Amino acid sequence: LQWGHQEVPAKFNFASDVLDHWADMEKAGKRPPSPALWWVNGKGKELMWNFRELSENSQQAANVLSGACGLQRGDRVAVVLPRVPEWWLVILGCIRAGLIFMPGTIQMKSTDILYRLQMSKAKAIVAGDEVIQEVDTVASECPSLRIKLLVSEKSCDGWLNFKKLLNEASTTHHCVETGSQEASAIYFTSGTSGLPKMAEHSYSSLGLKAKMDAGWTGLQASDIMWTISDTGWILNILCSLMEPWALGACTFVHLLPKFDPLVILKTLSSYPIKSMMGAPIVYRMLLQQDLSSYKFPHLQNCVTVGESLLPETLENWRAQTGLDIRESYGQTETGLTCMVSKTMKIKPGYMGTAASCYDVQIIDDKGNVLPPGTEGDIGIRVKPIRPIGIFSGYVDNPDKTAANIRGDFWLLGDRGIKDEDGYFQFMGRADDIINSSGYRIGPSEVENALMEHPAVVETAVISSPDPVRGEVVKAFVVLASQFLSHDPEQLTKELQQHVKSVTAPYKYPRKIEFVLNLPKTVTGKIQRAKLRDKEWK
Amino acid sequence: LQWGHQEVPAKFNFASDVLDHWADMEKAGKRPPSPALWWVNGKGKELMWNFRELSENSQQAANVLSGACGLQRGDRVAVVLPRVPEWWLVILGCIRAGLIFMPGTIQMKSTDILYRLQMSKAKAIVAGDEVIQEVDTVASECPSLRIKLLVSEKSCDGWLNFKKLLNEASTTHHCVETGSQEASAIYFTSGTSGLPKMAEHSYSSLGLKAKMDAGWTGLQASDIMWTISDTGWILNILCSLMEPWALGACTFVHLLPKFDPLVILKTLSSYPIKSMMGAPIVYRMLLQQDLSSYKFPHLQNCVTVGESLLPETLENWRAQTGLDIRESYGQTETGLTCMVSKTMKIKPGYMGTAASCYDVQIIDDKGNVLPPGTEGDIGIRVKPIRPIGIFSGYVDNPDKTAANIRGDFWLLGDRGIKDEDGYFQFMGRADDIINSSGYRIGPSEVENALMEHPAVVETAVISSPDPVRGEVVKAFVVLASQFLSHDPEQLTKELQQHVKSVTAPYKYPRKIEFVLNLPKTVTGKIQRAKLRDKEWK
Amino acid sequence: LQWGHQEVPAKFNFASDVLDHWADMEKAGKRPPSPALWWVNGKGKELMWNFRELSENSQQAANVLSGACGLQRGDRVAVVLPRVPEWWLVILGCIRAGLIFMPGTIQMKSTDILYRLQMSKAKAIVAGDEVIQEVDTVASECPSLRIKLLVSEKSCDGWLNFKKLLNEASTTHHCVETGSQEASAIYFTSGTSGLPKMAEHSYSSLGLKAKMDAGWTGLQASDIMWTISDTGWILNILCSLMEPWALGACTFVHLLPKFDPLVILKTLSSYPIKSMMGAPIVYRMLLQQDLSSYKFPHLQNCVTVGESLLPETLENWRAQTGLDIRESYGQTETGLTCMVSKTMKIKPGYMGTAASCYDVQIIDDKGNVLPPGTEGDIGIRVKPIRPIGIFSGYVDNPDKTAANIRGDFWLLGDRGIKDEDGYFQFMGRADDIINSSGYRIGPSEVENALMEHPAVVETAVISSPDPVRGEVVKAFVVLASQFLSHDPEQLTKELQQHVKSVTAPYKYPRKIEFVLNLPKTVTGKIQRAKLRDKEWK
Ligand SMILES: [Cl-]
Ligand SMILES: [Cl-]
Ligand SMILES: [Cl-]
Ligand SMILES: [Cl-]
Ligand SMILES: [Cl-]
Ligand SMILES: [Cl-]
Ligand SMILES: [Cl-]
Ligand SMILES: [Cl-]
Ligand SMILES: [Cl-]
Ligand SMILES: [Cl-]
Ligand SMILES: [Cl-]
Ligand SMILES: [Cl-]
Ligand SMILES: [Mg+2]
Ligand SMILES: [Mg+2]
Ligand SMILES: [Mg+2]
Repeated sequence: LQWGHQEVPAKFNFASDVLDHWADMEKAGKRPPSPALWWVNGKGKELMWNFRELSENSQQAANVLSGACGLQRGDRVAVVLPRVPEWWLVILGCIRAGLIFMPGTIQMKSTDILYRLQMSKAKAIVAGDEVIQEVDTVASECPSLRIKLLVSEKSCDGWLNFKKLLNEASTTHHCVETGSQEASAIYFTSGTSGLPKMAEHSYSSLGLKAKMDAGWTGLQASDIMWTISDTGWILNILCSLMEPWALGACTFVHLLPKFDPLVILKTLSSYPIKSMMGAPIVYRMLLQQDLSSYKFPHLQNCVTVGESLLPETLENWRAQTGLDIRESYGQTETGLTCMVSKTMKIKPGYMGTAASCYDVQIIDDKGNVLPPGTEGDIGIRVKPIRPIGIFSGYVDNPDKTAANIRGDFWLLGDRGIKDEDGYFQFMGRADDIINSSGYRIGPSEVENALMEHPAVVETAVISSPDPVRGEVVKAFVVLASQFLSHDPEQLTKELQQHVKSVTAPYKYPRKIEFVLNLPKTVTGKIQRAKLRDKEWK
Repeated sequence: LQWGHQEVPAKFNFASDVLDHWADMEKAGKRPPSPALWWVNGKGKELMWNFRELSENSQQAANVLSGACGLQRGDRVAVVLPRVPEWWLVILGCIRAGLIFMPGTIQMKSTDILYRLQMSKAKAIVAGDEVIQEVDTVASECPSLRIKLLVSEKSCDGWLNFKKLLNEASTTHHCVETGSQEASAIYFTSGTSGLPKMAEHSYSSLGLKAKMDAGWTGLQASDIMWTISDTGWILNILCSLMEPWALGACTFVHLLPKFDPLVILKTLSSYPIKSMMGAPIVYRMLLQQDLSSYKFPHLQNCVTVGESLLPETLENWRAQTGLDIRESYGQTETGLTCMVSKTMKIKPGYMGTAASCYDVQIIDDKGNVLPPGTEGDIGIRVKPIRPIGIFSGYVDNPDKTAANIRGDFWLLGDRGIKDEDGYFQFMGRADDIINSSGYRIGPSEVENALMEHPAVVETAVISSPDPVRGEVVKAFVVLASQFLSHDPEQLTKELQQHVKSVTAPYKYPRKIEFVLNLPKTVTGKIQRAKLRDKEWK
Repeated sequence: LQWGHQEVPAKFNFASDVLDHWADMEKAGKRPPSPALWWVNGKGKELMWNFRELSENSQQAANVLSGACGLQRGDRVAVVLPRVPEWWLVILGCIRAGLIFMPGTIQMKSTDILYRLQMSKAKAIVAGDEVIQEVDTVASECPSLRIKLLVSEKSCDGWLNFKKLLNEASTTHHCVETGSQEASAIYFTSGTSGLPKMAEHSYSSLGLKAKMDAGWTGLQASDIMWTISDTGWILNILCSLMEPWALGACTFVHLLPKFDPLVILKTLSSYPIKSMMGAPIVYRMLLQQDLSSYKFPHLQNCVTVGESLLPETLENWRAQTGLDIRESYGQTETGLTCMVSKTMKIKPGYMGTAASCYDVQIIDDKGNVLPPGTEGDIGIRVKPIRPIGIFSGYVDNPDKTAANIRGDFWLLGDRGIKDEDGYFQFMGRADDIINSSGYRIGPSEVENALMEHPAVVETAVISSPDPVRGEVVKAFVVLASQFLSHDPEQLTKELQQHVKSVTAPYKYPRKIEFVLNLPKTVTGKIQRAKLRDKEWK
């Protein structure tokens, strides 16, 4: 592999190279104790760590994982937690202990969990009260799974008490001398067909890339950033963790147990958050609140990712707050790929210019660069030199990795147009992936869930336009002859509840259309593009 | 004149006959919007026109020239611009408006400009920031000069703002019904003695000739060609403009502000350029770069003109890239005269066979055809029928035109040998013209510059062999007795700087030899041939 | 793996980094054309390459391999050639083309070859007339084997003509940008039990290690070295190739078709060889010749490896020639491990001090360092940092690699004592490996060969002391009851011929003892140590 070769130091570790620099600055008296992590639950509990405390407590976390739990360098650890401090501590702990962290959403059902534990052959899971039961439904079928660590006020037979072990642990752990290319994280990522793939990131593709992008958000050393994210998304590691800590800035975490926009607004108004990051829906939701009542003159930087930002949202936000929203763009495999930086003119409807050292282009069917103003596929040049930030590949599936390289370019799977200044406009997914709010949904995940129901003999799942949410999961369902006599509204509701019971509810089909047939290729494949084309005007 | 008579239609215009065919194909839906002009500055700005846009924008250009500027059919327009899109637009505009365009290099000094404006009696000049000051030094002495159009981000008192007028102009202009033999361009061309002559080309000698040669380069309709040229050279009109547009292909333009070979290499590697054209120096420079690092597997056709291609350059290029270089040959008066086409065997050291409908021969002192393997003068048969592509003659100087006809043959002024297959080998200039890289230098231009200095009482300028550049300008200088005590290296440097200050720097004498005398004919002419003979071994 | 981590540049390639430096020095005029390879056949043919010619001709070799043969980066190439220039060219060619070369001896029989081709899944073999027939006996059973390249004056159906393709090939090849840790060579190496393992070396463990040791032999830039070696031994790559070429010195190769000591002596006397390297047997053989008749006052450096140098050989050599022999020590996995350098006092019976950056120690059963004067196992410290020069591991067998690490130390498998100055004395093999002259013999290889014969129902192969050769292969053979009536001298001769017919003849048992039984552990293993102990007094 020319792919494995990069322009990187032999060794890199975000914890020892970045976080412990700040800890050492404090200890040496060269910087005052500076807030690193500020967590609130919105019910009167708050916690704050400075960089020395964060380093000490994450060293304890690494001692729990490597010492009490006996996990060894290279072991894979599923992490499925709400927005609690232990998420940040445990990730840092894995980084310190040379363990591969694998974040997932607390929305996951038992089948989602079993798929991931079996595929990854995880040695450990760190979970909270939200998924303990779902984990225990399937853990017996996971022969590799040896450690269950629970983050909770409760104890549970079979699970180790993370919070108790952390307090018992030493605040000294010797950071593993991890290699730049060594596996650090696995993120499961949905595909255009089939079930989620394991996208492997290295110590450098996450942490060195973040160190190089540090400040892209407008954030500075003495500021506070609030990234609003599910802890399972790669957004959480890149923006909630690595962006602020590369700068020695504070990251702000609200438990946000119900995603309540009035709570978000009161939080912005009551805490001195200078920068925020959330998906476009966050800003859309906030705009439906009374912004006149909860001012936030301390807020300066508003960034977004995950779905295209409507010029209308941008307009309304500027009108109600006086602030810009600066769009960014990326995927799990590539991290931050394009963005509008704090010094760039904003062009409504465009998501900015190439990030970092990426050579991002619009390319043709042959993999050749197209001129400005021509629609094609968005790619990043990865040959002959793979830039810092691109993932290591799909785990156990180098053919899938190679499949997505066209000529010298990694394909994002998005259509786009580049203007005369190099700014990109998103022109839609080039494949069958569905983007519902932040979430990336593979149609086979949803089709499979539906097919389990006895009513469904065939189904195609596509994206569908929505006025409030933008894009939703829609299912075309062919019924067993027996269910033709059933009330469609009743059966739709039943099918939706079924999908929500069996897989993470964010994937459920908000729209179901019953049909007698679905269009087929001569190989018998459903023509989703054809259905999507009709569906979107 | 039997000379004026040709086998041509009564009317021809490249813009209406060729360019607007492609524009109309797009508009009619018979061809998809196809790239015509793709310009980059190498700092992140790119612009592309399709054939409809190119036609619209050049119609605007013609409206600026004929409408806002009041220029009338037959008016002569000096064009002195860098490699910016407005060069292509303005030339097309002149073609549309039946205006005689007269390109020159941005390397020109005020004296060069005044000579050309006064000789031509130009009504207009189109210039950029590179020469505005030089133009303004002398414009008051040019009574015919009425319009100064500046292509710039700046405005300047006395100059019309081309870019602003173009945007204000209509995209509809009715193309002048120009005659086949009507003057379209004047190119100033250096002579063996004296100062540059005005070589007049017609609508047909440029555009119909190009239409007939279309594809000689190997270029096809859906390809991109990069011709690397000074915009003042006739090479730019024939290969950067007319060759690709006769085919409906895209022409690629890089500003290339510094002629940086690493920039050329990165450009070849990063853009899907299928054909390239440059003088041999371009390929020589590229060969000194790391071609292993910047591959260009999309490149298929490499053509050259302007200086003889060393078999060594040909060899090295094939070794490092796997590609041939196909040589071509021509002069300002004749356009493309010989070449190696894409289907011809390459014979190293030969420049191919007669182009187009040219009867190219080696001829004797009487104007008779010589057998293969005999050195003589290269000529094109122009009587009794002057072939399409030969210029109309030297403006105001029909005696100079006639002087260069020997029997039935136009003399190229080069020596050559023709082989058994009709392939020509260049055997050197037959006169005192100096060829330094692409540039054709008349010795009187350089001698005159030198004589202006008080040290120089006599001088002869000849070509001299050079290992790196091939051929250079050398001056023999007889000193005023007063300067005999001066340090020669100091005075050489001073004389070189003087020549560079007074005339386009490409002509400067890279070598100066101080001598006490120069050999004279009985008419008192310096014997340059004698000096050149000694100089070249 | 902390093992994979090293203090090395990301990229290394001996050909581009070392050899092409010397080639470029010549081309740039900064060094005169300097001999690189001087080959003689001892019948009046000689050939010499300078560094430019060596680079050109090896670039041709790389073009044969990658171009004509279509071999791709990472493909494995068996090389089985006599001492001809094409060995050096082909190895360099593989290095340039990022191909894994796998040298073996021309003494190999068809079964030896099939084992290696099947184990390695080689895509190609480069062979000469010595093994073509043996290769063709088994090549059909090697589904991965696609290319057979023959180095010969003859052509053979099925084999490509290497010498013809090389001459047809371009002298320009763009060196692959190989990684420091990327596989460069596989050497098959015998084990204490079972059949030979694949020892993988990297671009850096061979070439960067050699660059760092360059000159250990006493060799300088303007000298000639003669390494006397089978081309299959790692000695050939480290000392015949990399040591002289790291220095810009000449390597001298004599075909030496019969290993004739009078030929070696006449060669030393007739050519200005300043340094020589051979196994102790070379010097022993030379000492039986008339050194008074063939003086070599130009010879300055005599080095040895492969078997312990008797103080008697050292003494006799000094007495007859006035020269020292400087001992070195290493194995396939470790390269040059200890040696007596040109500035070190020679202590008869000791093999010098740790090479390069190796921390070489005598260690106990726990892996702890022992004091001077205590016998233990020779080890190299490989944790936490594996030094440059240690191989990458056994291919497909990381458990075998790990098996030989005791604590933080790679085990050489030799016993030794270290003196107060750090000099090591060899105290014998710690396992069942047999060292006969240069050759390392695994007993299972020989036992297996013998067991194929119907007379042999059981056998143990051990080392045995020999006055002339030092150590020989001895077989204990238990006979089938049917062969008890056979003449032992006849049957011994027959068994020896059998072993020589089926496997490389260097392994054959020079001594056979017929016995009625062999001592067994409670697991039923033959106690070879017990037999060897009795055998050696
Ligand atoms: Cl909105
Ligand atoms: Cl406001
Ligand atoms: Cl997701
Ligand atoms: Cl590139
Ligand atoms: Cl050259
Ligand atoms: Cl090539
Ligand atoms: Cl005729
Ligand atoms: Cl010119
Ligand atoms: Cl001896
Ligand atoms: Cl002696
Ligand atoms: Cl140590
Ligand atoms: Cl061996
Ligand atoms: Mg069903
Ligand atoms: Mg003068
Ligand atoms: Mg037997």
